[PDB]
Amino acid sequence: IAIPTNFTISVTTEILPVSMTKTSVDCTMYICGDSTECSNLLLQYGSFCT
Amino acid sequence: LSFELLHAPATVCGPKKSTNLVKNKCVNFNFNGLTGTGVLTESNKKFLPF
Repeated sequence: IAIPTNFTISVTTEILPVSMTKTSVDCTMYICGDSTECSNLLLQYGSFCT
Repeated sequence: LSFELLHAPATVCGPKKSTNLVKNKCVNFNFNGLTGTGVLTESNKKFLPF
């Protein structure tokens, strides 16, 4: 058998992500900017932005 | 006065009007063919002359 006659105390680092960046997108402003008729066309696609 | 429309880049065109409404107004704007909509604000940018 082999038995230890001494010890070492080791500190080791573990790294874990917990969060992302909370991002939001204004669907209408992304797709159509400030064009009224582009927005009207976008209404034809329903609830995709929602 | 004879007028000819060749394929070469059109050179002679009549005068064009002009108006302004600058700050804190949502305006459709046409700056020398650059068309858009938005609010115009004075800027600190430093465009090169050209």
